[PDB]
Amino acid sequence: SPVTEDLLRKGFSCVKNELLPSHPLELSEKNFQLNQDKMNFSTLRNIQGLFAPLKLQMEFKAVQQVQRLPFLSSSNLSLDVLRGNDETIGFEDILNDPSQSEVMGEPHLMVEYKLGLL
Amino acid sequence: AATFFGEVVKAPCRAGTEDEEETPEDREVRLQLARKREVRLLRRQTKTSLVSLLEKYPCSKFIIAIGNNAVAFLSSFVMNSGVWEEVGCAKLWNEWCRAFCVFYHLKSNPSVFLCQCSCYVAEDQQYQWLEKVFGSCPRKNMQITILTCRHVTDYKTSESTGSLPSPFLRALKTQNFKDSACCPLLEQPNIVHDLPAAVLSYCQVWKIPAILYLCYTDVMKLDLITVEAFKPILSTRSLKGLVKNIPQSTEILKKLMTTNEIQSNIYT
Amino acid sequence: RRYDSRTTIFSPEGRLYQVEYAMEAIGHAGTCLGILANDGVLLAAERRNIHKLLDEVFFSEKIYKLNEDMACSVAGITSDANVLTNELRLIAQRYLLQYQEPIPCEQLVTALCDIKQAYTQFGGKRPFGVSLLYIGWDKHYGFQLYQSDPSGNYGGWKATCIGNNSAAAVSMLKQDYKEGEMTLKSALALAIKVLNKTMDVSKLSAEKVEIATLTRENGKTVIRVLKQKEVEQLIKKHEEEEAKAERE
Amino acid sequence: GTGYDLSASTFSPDGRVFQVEYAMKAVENSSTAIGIRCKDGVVFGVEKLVLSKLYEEGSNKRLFNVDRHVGMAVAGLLADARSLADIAREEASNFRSNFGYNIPLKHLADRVAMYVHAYTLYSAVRPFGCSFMLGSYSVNDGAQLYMIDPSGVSYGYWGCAIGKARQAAKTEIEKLQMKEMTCRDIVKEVAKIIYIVHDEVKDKAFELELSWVGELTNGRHEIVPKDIREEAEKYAKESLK
Amino acid sequence: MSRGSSAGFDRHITIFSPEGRLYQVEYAFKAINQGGLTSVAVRGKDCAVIVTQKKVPDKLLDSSTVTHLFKITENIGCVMTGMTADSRSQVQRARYEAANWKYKYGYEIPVDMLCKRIADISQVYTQNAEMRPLGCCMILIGIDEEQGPQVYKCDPAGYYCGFKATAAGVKQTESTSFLEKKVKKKFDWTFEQTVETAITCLSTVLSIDFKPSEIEVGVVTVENPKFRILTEAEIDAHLVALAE
Amino acid sequence: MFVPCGESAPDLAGFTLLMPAVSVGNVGQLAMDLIISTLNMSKIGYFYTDCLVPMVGNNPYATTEGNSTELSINAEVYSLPSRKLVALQLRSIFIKYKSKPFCEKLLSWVKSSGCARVIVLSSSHSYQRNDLQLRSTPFRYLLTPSMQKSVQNKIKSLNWEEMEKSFCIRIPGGGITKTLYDESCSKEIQMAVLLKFVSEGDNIPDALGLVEYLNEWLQILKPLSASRWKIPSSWRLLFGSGLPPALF
Amino acid sequence: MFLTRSEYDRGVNTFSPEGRLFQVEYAIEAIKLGSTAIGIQTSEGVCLAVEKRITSPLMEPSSIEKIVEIDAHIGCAMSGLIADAKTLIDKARVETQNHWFTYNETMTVESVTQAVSNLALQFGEPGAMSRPFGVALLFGGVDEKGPQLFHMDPSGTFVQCDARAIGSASEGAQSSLQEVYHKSMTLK
Amino acid sequence: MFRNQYDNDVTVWSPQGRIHQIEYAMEAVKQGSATVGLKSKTHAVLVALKRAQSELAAHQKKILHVDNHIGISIAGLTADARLLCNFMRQECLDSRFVFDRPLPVSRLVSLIGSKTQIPTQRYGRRPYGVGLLIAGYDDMGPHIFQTCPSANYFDCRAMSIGARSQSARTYLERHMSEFMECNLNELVKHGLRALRETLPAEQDLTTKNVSIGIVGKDLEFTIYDDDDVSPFLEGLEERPQ
Amino acid sequence: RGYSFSLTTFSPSGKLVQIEYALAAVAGGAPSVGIKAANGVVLATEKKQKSILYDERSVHKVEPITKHIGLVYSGMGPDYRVLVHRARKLAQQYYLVYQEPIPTAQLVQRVASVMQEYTQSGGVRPFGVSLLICGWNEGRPYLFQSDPSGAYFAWKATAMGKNYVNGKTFLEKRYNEDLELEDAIHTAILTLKESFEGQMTEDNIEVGICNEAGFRRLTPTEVKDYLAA
Repeated sequence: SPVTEDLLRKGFSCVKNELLPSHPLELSEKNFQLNQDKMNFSTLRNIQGLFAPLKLQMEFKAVQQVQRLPFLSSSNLSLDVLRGNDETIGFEDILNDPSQSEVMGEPHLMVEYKLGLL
Repeated sequence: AATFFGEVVKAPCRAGTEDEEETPEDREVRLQLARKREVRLLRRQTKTSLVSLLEKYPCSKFIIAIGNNAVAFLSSFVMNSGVWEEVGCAKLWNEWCRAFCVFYHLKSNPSVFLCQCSCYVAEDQQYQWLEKVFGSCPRKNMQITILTCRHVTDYKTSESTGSLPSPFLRALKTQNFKDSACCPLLEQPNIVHDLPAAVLSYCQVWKIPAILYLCYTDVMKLDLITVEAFKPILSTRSLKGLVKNIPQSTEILKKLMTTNEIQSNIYT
Repeated sequence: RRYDSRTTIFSPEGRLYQVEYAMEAIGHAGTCLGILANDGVLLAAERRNIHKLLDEVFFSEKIYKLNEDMACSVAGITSDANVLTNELRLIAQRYLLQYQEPIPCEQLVTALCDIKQAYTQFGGKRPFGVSLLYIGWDKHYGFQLYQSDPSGNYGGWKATCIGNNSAAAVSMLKQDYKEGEMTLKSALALAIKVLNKTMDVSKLSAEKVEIATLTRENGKTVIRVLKQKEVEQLIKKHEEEEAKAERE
Repeated sequence: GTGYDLSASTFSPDGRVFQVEYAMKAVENSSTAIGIRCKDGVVFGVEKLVLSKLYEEGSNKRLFNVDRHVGMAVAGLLADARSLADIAREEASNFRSNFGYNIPLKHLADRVAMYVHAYTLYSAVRPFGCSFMLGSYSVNDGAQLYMIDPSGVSYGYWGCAIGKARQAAKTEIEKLQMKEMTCRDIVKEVAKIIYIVHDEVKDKAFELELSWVGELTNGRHEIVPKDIREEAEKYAKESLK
Repeated sequence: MSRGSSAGFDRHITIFSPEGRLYQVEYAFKAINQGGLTSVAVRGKDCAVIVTQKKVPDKLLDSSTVTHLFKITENIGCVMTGMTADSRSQVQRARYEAANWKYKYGYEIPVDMLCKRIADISQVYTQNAEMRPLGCCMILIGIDEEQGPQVYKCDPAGYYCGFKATAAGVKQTESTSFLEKKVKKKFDWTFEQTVETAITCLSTVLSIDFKPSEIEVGVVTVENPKFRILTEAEIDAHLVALAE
Repeated sequence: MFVPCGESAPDLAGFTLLMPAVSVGNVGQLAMDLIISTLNMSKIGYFYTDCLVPMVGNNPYATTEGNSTELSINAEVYSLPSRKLVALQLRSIFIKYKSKPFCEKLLSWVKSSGCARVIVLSSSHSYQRNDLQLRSTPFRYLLTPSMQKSVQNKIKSLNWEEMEKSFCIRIPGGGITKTLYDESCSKEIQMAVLLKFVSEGDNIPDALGLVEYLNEWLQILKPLSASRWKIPSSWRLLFGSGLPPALF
Repeated sequence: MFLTRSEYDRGVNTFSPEGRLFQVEYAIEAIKLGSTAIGIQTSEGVCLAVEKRITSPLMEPSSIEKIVEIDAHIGCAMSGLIADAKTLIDKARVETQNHWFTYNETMTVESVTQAVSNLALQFGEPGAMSRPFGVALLFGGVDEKGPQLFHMDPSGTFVQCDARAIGSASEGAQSSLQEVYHKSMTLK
Repeated sequence: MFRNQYDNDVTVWSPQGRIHQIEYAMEAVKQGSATVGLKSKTHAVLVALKRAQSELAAHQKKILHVDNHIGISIAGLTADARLLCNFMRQECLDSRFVFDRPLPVSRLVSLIGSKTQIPTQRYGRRPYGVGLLIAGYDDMGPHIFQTCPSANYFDCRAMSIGARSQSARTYLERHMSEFMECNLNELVKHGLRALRETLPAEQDLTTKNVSIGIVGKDLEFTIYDDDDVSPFLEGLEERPQ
Repeated sequence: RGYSFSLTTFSPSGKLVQIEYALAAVAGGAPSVGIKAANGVVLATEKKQKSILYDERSVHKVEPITKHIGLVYSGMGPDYRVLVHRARKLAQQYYLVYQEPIPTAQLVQRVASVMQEYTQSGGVRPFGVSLLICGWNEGRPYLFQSDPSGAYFAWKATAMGKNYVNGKTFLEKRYNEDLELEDAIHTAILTLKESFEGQMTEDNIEVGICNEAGFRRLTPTEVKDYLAA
């Protein structure tokens, strides 16, 4: 820890160091929105009841699947006022803005991966 | 239903008004489909075509059995009281079937013409079947008896359908039927359609005697209990002198059921 | 027929009806020329908005500029062209970042046609209504021009005309094109003649047309737009030539 | 207003939500259940419609427990009843897991009511069809009773009745003095009520299930011992002339 | 969702009318009167009295757990009107939003921000084709250290506003007309005057006599910013002092 | 054709017709069943054609045991030789690609019988309503341009609401109403169409409303607390069988 | 009183008033549009024989192969749709080879029929399928218990058989087999 | 006939109020074969019946295996049977691995009901079609728990859910007195006699259409088939009449 | 029409029914007028809060952005606050990078793209709103108008809103360029007067100028002074 049970499409990534975290501010930056949402969900589930996290997360799921196709930039106008970051500009949009992506994948491959078919 | 997220779904219709409203290139496709779906009579004498069945000869009794259970009942009970010969059958191309529609002729007094047709006629071929079997204006002396079986989940009542008793017999008789009924008649909320209804409607509108018999069995696969339940039928003038050997017929019916027809593998 | 509610269903004869209907959307836009000459590659246009309360804007409203040489012209629903032009600029710049050469035509036209078609196979999104017309130069195939399609059927056209009244303009262009020997001035005169032949015959003016060229000189491809006063004398010369028909 | 009664997220020209009202009506065709609070305790009772004698005591019951000092008397669709009981168990478990002591009744009732309301807001899940009672007891707060309607109602009742035979039960319960009584006669009153309102042309077998929590059990929910149940049964049977 | 959106000009939220009106939200507006209530909130110059109505369907139901006057923050109230099953959720949502704001900026919220947040999170439910616009009337109350007392009202559509007096319920029109007539006469007010005006408006709109224990009153004052609910004694005293 | 129940066929000389039309909800069929049950009329003959799906059943008007044992074909007629009223009781769906011959045969029989008036009761889809149809009553009327000079003044006095043109009429869900109207516009046969917007599901109140709306003009009943029209004795098990045991 | 057109065959998960899930029944009905096949189980091995029905003479005879290897001792005869059968065969091969690698022994025919049926059971709601597999297989082989021949239908079962046809005119190939089977005749 | 619009899916309530899909599934489960579920003080016999696709083919499996102390039957759809027995086996194995005691039936059946309750609410899913007759003795005498297409399980003493079985129920209720003190042989004889009523007239129970399975005090759950079932099927009197 | 009821399908002539319906909806709103002059721009509009029960403070229409961009809606009230917040967030996002204020054109393009993004998708309605925005960059005044589908125009004297055809006809014979704000404000007031259904009051006009100082919004007493004059 998985065995094999196309290398040109995905290659040149040794197994050595993905199970070896980089500079300690790695798991607190690669996964930040997920961790903040998890903490808020746990707090609400503990103090307010079991209805609020279920309702809010299923609202997230409902609003998530109306954006443009993955191979184009997503405006994400909605889901933002609902998340609570409506005006909380920070080190997430001014640095390496995804609109000007330096590298871009194939459309069919990206959409079929987003669907999870692969 | 909803093919993808957010798609607007039209409410399914009930009356049947969803149908919409030509150039020569489309003009022929309809006729090809109609000719393929058209019904023709192919009485197996020598690739015959035949004019109607009752035009070439008259008869007094024209009992017709529709459904596999009824065909089994007629082929088990009334076949040994004489010898029968085949006069013809029919060919159909309904999308639900194709299994035969062969008629029978008794070498004795030919007033009896018991029929066996388990094929499922479509919702439009029935009128053509009536046109090609009877005609336009037959005699006013025939008596018609129909035996059919329907699923038990059709009878409507205040009590639970499952809680209802074992399969029973119900009858529907026309106005011109002096003979009495051997079972209670069907209640008002229940109706019957398709070929038995077409036959009964034709008999009623052409002022000839008729009688209908239904069986509300809970199992559609052929068996012994349901076909044995048809016992009280053999006590009327519609079919009285055609029964001559009960126990041997029961034995041959048991042997026929022993053949173990291909059941459904969806269940256990 | 009834088989046109969603853009994922075929027909008994066999056809995608939704994209066929979307093909008619580009039939309600201004005409677009773009005949190809020996030296330059002229590209005319048309400005539908001719109201009296509109202020001028840079680089007209149709002709764009992709990276350094290639331009484009749009047609149809203009609300969906600002996204395509932006993404096409992005793909050109991304290719330049990858390989340090100016992009050829194919690796741009095919790249955009890929997305344009991909929105016609994942039902739940209407296809783009556009008729983008391309233009540019490279060092592998000289000068060439391409014309796109909402479904995606790009072909290396030498002279075409998208938009309304396309049939008559294309036919008369086919009947009056001097293939092989072609000059920039003669190409411009032919474009003016074609524009006068089409349209509602309003005699045109400097407030109804836009012209872009691609003269390549001094080893540095440039794109220039003719001035407002740079076409009035051209129209006057064409009118004089037309009136000089002699006859009797 | 037929036509708009096909999804939860669809109003009506009058303004009502028809799926919710259909769920309201769908709980009526069931058995009946009542619950009364005395001065220092509560008590319930359900007419368990016993099917053929193939079953036995301890069959599908409608007197679940949610904690050491709370319990319900749900009367409706049984699968949704079990799901709601599990949800309430999980809620009380979580509260005790980190906040100490035991959950007050009001908070648990509010949480369960809001959870059961959460389904009628979306076009993905059907609303719950079931009534719901959550009587319990405390040491200092006293004895409290709550009823939760399928959609959103979480009112607090002195004593009510849920199920098919409900109007007659309410009318008969109206004529009581359930503010200065004890837990030794309200049981007999409940038995006489459940036998004064019980149809016999469509119902054949009965088995009363009773449970009380109060000072007699110092804050614990359990079924009544068989002796008291039998005595109440005999008294109620002999009371009918 | 594998059920689709019902076809029709008024059967779903995301379909525009031929003339351009959202019929579903109009049905939502009509849905408040279905329950049947009336609420009046009047602001004077140093008080923000709120009056409402209480109806007991029967006798068995307890009279202490049927209130329609909840508490949002330490010094903000609400007079929620309409379907209870949706106000009971909007109240929790507002409480969570207020707690989050206090955690993120460290002071009590001005009423306008809470109203705007509620309006936005209610409006976001009127675009996705999976939601139902929950029908309520979010009427706020409270005092501010920069502008004094304030009364704000919100609607299921999401359009909020600032009112010097508000009536919400099944008798909105005549109550609003009466308040409009009364406000234009005199400008100054006081706690007793505001309470008497609210009670008189409610009585003249319902055209019925008010029992001493039928109406609850929640107020906030400059001297006592803490949100408090008038007891039975004070309401009875004011009712018997009225018209005497 | 029209097959009489008896040996001979009684002749209808100028009799008002009450034939229904298939549409969504079977509103017309339910209303006309109510009319037949409340007028206490009797059967005089049968209508036989190879267009309706064949179906047979017991007597739908089994008031007592005297007439509770009879057959009932899909199409049958009724009459009342007191005020010139005859009605049809179509109670089956139409076989596909057979509407036109049935309409032609029925119109031919209407012409041959020499009747006075014809009245058609049908319905329409409710969701296909423009904004002008919202804040208005759903009840409406439509008449061919041959009955105006007779009862148009009375209809205007009743203050009814006319159809909306386009320029041809198009009412969705009519099924056969458009066919009857169109093939009557050229045969000089007069009839009135009284439809009502409705949605599928439960429609008994809408049937009652349509019956009352028709009575508002025909004055079939006493001129005008709800026990006016007698509900037929066949409307017991509308929603199938009873509740299965142990489910609740 | 009235006859109404109600359809329940549209929708992969819809129960008809009396059961009998219509979509699976239609999938089973769709098998007959294919090629006939036969298989006889005998004490000294099993035999298969599957027709080909070449469309044109130009088509290479070995291009189409209903018979297909699964392992050194298991063979099966597909019918009906082709691509779905190819997918099933690929999954079966992968599964049996993986099991051989793991437990280091040979397959048992029931232990692979169970696996393939479990895979085919996933019809319903992730590269999950959306329609029943309109195919049919006649697994055959020899194991420790002897020679066995398993039949697997599209829906869910792997009933053991001795001689059972699968293609069109199955009645003619079934009645005659019933009339001729002897359970002790030689392989020749 | 006012049901076409309210039965196409499962998340809609009829105006009367009842999920029609649940009733349709409960009607569907009646397609199969009878299965008696008798029990005693020490042993819980589980006798089933087997159909036949044809004379040439072999019969289906109706008595699966779960663990050393529990064995289920099956009736109805054979598709979801394996999909549910997988969950059975996985839960039993997890309970044996984490703790070190056999998982009691009373929690296993509740877990199965909780799992089967999920699909009846969310869209795009259908209820299961099994008729399980879970049997097994763990610590407090053998139990016989029934499962329905709806997630509403019953406790039981003896019943025969499945195919035509009302006569089987009547016979099982007539003689429901001696099942508390008998040896294994007498209980098996009673089970086979009860099953014989289901089989049509002039038909006997051969060796190839019975699947007697027995679990009791000191013997693990074992399934009997082929000639091994002959010793139990010896006396059986001579004929029902 | 079956081809209607869904914004993802083209009618068999070439159009989008939902987009045209939303355009008609935003046309059926509140009149608004914008005038561009050689010195600056003026935006004038009126509110439906006629009754004295409402308040002058709190809710407000012409919300400024940063210091040089100001807008005004003529559509659905609760359906542009989110758009305004997004516009301000975009302005700040541009301001952190490129340490110099947003030019108008980039903001117009970005807001137009984000508004259009709810057209091409499937299952969400388009925004019912159409807003003008005024800017002042490089010593030049800028005026633009946005459409529900999204297509910016370099308009000069648009009077879009309720009864906008009459406003356009009236404005097509008064504006002549080379004007200061003093005459432009009077012209805008006259355009509003042409269609107001009543007389202008002290609390019915929300004019806001964008001269070379910022985006000052005229005080109510100043509006009274201009209205009297």
